Amino acid sequence: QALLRILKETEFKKIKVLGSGAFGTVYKGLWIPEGEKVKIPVAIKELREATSPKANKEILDEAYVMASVDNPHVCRLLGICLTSTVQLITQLMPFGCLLDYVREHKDNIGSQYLLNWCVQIAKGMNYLEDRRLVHRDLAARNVLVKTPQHVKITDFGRAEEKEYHVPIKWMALESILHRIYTHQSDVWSYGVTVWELMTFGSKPYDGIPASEISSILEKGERLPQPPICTIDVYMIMRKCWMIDADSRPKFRELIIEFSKMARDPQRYLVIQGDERLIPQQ
Ligand SMILES: Cc1c(C#Cc2ccc(CN3CCC(CO)CC3)cc2)cc(C(F)F)c2cn([C@@H](C(=O)Nc3nccs3)c3ncn4c3CCC43CC3)nc12
Repeated sequence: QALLRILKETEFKKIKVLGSGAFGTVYKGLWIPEGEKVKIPVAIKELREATSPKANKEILDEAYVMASVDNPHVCRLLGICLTSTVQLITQLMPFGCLLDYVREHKDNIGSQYLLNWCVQIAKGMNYLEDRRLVHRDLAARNVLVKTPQHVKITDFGRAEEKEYHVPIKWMALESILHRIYTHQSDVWSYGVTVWELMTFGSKPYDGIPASEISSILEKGERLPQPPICTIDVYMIMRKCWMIDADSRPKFRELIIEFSKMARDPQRYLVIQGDERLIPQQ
């Protein structure tokens, strides 16, 4: 009944690879916890490199923090297997990452789904703020889909591999200029994440080299208004990208704003075939 289970190899198996990133490879798998009978669908992340006993102490201390993450909109770390290449286990999010989901299902996504994802991501980020955990890499690739109506944040930043140069196009200006990361720099990245959703997974600052992003931000340039977005929604994104971090909304305020929009979603996002979950009025 430990918060973080220390796994043996015999208790789990990899079924199908899902993806590889800068830190490791994720597999869909099955876990029968030692002393139990039930089969639990899991995601298994195997690190890229083998680690020493010393390195593993630093992984473990972080793993206990990730096992303490207990919120409906953030994934919890369930277990660790201290094999030579370490393996990390969560519950499987069977629909994969939200970035791929919105790209693959773009013709069957309405305003209600999009605005409810924005609420849910803000709820999970407000939980991280209450825990004093700065994410440092919020992006649609780091949001997972449990069901089409239920998403969760994962994979905190530990500075899509070609998005890292650090994820410059998601970062607040003060993070680019001085490597300052706070809950308010996570609000900036939340705004970029919302832009990704509202553009069905498009690439931010497409055509701008990463090396020029701080210059264009300093000139006042920002990501453009997505075609589906009313100006009211775009204004919240723009508030997330103000240069003064303390002027940006807080996650608690973003939950209120997106929750109100989610009551009349077709008024805020205009999608062809989406004719005019939080209940709609
Ligand atoms: C990469 C990494 C590491 C690591 C490491 C490393 C160390 C040294 C070296 C050697 N390295 C050599 C080069 C240089 C020399 O100094 C640096 C050191 C190499 C790698 C450690 C931990 C730890 F917390 F468990 C990690 C946790 N995640 C992920 C994770 O487990 N996601 C998964 N998704 C599917 C299933 S689990 C994560 N993040 C947040 N969350 C999660 C899940 C739940 C939740 C939201 C709450 N990711 C981790």
